[PDB]
Amino acid sequence: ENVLTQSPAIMSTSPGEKVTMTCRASSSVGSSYLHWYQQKSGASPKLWIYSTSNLASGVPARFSGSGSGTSYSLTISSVEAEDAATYYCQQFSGYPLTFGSGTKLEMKRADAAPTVSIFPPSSEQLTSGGASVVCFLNNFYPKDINVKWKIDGSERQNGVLNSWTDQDSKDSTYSMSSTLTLTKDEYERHNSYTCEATHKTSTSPIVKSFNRN
Amino acid sequence: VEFVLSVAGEIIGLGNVWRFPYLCYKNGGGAFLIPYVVFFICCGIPVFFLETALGQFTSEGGITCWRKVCPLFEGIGYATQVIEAHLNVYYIIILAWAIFYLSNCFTTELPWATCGHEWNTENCVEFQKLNVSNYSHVSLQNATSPVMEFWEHRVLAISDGIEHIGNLRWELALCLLAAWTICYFCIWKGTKSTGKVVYVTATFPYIMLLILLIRGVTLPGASEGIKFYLYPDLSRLSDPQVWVDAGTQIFFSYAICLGCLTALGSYNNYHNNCYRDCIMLCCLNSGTSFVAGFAIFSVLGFMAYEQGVPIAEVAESGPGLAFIAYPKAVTMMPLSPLWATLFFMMLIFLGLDSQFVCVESLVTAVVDMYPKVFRRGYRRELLILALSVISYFLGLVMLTEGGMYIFQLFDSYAASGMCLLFVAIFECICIGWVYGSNRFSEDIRDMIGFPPPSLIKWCWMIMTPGICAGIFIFFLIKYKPLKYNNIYTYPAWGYGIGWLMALSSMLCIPLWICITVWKTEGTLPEKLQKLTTPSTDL
Amino acid sequence: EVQLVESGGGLVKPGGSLKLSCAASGFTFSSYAMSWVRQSPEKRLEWVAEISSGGRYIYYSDTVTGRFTISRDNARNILHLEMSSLRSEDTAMYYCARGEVRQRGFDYWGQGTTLTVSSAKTTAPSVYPLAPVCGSSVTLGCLVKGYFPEPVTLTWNSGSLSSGVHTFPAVLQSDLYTLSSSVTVTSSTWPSQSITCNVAHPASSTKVDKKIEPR
Ligand SMILES: COc1ccc(C(OCCN2CCC[C@H](C(=O)O)C2)(c2ccc(OC)cc2)c2ccc(OC)cc2)cc1
Ligand SMILES: [Cl-]
Repeated sequence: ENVLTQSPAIMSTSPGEKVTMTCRASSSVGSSYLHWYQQKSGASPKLWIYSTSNLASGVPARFSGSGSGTSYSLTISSVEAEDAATYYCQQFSGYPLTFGSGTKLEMKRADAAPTVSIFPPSSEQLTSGGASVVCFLNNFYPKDINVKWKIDGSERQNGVLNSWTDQDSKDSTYSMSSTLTLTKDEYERHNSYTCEATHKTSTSPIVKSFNRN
Repeated sequence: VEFVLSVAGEIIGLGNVWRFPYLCYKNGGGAFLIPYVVFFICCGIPVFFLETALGQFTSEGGITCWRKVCPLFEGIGYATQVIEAHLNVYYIIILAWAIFYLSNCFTTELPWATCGHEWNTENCVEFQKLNVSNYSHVSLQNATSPVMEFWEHRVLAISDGIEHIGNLRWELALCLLAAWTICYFCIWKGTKSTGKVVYVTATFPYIMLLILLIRGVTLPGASEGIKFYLYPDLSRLSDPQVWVDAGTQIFFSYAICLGCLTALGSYNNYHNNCYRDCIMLCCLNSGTSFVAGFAIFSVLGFMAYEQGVPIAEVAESGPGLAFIAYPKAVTMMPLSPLWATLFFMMLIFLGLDSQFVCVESLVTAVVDMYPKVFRRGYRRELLILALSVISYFLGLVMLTEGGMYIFQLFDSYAASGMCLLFVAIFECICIGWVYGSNRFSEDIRDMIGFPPPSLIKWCWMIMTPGICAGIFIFFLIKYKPLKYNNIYTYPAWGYGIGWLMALSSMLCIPLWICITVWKTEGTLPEKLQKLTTPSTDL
Repeated sequence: EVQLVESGGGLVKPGGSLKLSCAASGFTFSSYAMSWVRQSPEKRLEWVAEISSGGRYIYYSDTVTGRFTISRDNARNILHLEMSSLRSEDTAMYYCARGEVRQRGFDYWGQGTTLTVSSAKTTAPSVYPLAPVCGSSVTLGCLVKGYFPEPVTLTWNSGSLSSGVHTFPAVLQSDLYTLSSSVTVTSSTWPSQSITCNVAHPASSTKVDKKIEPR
């Protein structure tokens, strides 16, 4: 069990910037046995660098591995939008085979304010006897955004859903979804429904309210 | 570097500095290289890789490896045992001659550099006292260089026939006794290797070969020698002797089919790289053979320049060319006795290492095959002493006045020719067809990481056995007699005994097949099924 | 050129058994060794097994040894991996890697069969339409609440709309999943064009389309 670890687990790279990952090995590994992979978000991993110096077929020459012994590194010259993925390191020296922890290559850009849209539940939603109001946060950066639900005259903590979208390949932004799960008896006992989130563009959080009317 | 020093301590050997230029001068000068490189590509790499990979895979001795790989073809190991026995008989006499040269070297004037002694005949001439001298009619009256006379008429006292075995040379007998007792000393006290003794006695042969080559190209008229060494004759390619001797020089210099290579593989761990080590070892061995060929052929080109006789017949062309050209080279060095004794001590070291590993592989295989008798009563060293005494007594038949012909016969017919060709053929048939080359390639993939590149695989199937069987058949149908000094026309009983022992080195494979079939019989298809199937997990 | 298509996989009971099959084409399957690599739901990659090019040199990892067996068939160019006593810890999405030269690595991978082990039961998805508020870029939503297991393929207007769509990964609570999706449309497009949402759940064969009006 040659326990391989990679630091940092999460990273963010601007386009055209130097970047160097690492893959620390527990025991000694051969210089020609350590490989590097690349798995896109929602696809099978492909071989990227084999024997820590070479490149697979179709890999651009700007990728270049380095290091020997136990400390191994992957160096990219100028990243672009086409290689935002996660990279793993493998070894065939010792059995059983182990993989790296995986470094997620993220992209940063000028911050975009979220487009908050509240969706009240449909008329068929109360047939089952529950309450499900949902707010969609779309086209926002970065992922560290907190959301709370406002009901009656206070905030709500119980029954809050969360779903983070991965990096978009079109505009490099996230998308946050939150759903409040309640009952239809609790729906008629309340009239104030507001969702808000504190983004980094404005210190005051963006608000969007609705009424059951 | 420990890897560089240990590998360089195995590339050099007597098969590169003594046997290759002998075979390259006897069987035509430049025409020897064309079947040299062909066997180097098609039979050195594949069979070397095969034996090393099998030895590391099975990880034991050289004859029980063939027991657990293919019990039908277990006779391949015993043929290698007989080849090892013949080699250990005749690989130690070269060290006896080098000891005798070392004994006579400690003198302010070299014995092989003057034209007056008890052995120098009337047709001798100095070839150094004058520039133009008085030759070209003395050469017509068979003028001879002093070293050429010294080697024959004093080192071994050659007689005019193999049926004219004269009195035994007692000085050479004591030289052989010294060689065998220092080999036995190496067996007992000297197995503990490494330290400060490996950094000196491994880089020494390359330094001496480099300075000898540097002198040899500086010798005047060596351009003719190099041109004779390189430019080939197709009429000298039309005979089977050149092909046979080139292929078995490849097999001899690489220890292929000798039997110690399976023991070499078992020394490594299960995950050592066979392919890179095999490629670089074989390439460096061919390179140092080529360098020694340059040195000796430049020296004898200078000899033919300073004489009036041409290059083709200026030295003996029997297995004493390294004992004629090289002592001629060291005469022209400043402070000649120092370079001569350093050369002969080099020859002792690089012959003793190979003799050590040969006798050690033979004894460890014979005590692995007999485990319950030689590992319980403290008699392994007694067996080594008995084997040394027996091989010293059988080896003494060559040390007589006429035993040089016997040595030439056993050199050309024991670890050479049809023995090595037959063992290589049957080895490659076994791996490529009986064990299955796909299974062996999978084993090599599990061992080193990657399979053979399928060129070596196709060499195992059709290329190496095809070319070796072609050379075998071509030598068999177009038989050419063997001549010692290129004209001797051996007696028929000498050819008979040479072919008898060449058969007895290689008839052990079908004999073992026959007794394995007879011993365990379950009719023919069950017999072949139970003999083709390997044993245990290898 | 080379397709390492895989079959098998799905929801299995804890302690049961499953038989994954990997089919290879476009190359000599008997000349290249094979391996199975799994990916945890936490996106952690680990190696499971490896069979040689012949079928007698078999290696396992320390987490799956004893319960996992790997087979081979060079005739029909197919690969197998049979497991027994499946627990809740070896749920993953298994890949069919191909690595023969150890200095080359797993050069050609598969697609990945999602494997789920749980004590829950299969539940049909309940697609819930969403009505917008009553701006300029009017948006529409279509959430799916109460399905099992991963995954569910969702598009808009039966795959005819693929620009401006954002889907969300599933989230686990009370042994049920929840998925949502939102699209961006112009003022002239909606509600002039009837936009519908389609769902595709293979574990229940559910195919229902919902279109909603601004109520
Ligand atoms: C420097 O003294 C040595 C030179 C070579 C060897 C090896 O064989 C010896 C067998 N044979 C005998 C006839 C003359 C051959 C020649 O003189 O060459 C050599 C060897 C054998 C077994 C081993 O394990 C126990 C290890 C080494 C050898 C053979 C091939 C080779 O690949 C290039 C490297 C070493 C060992 C010592
Ligand atoms: Cl050689």
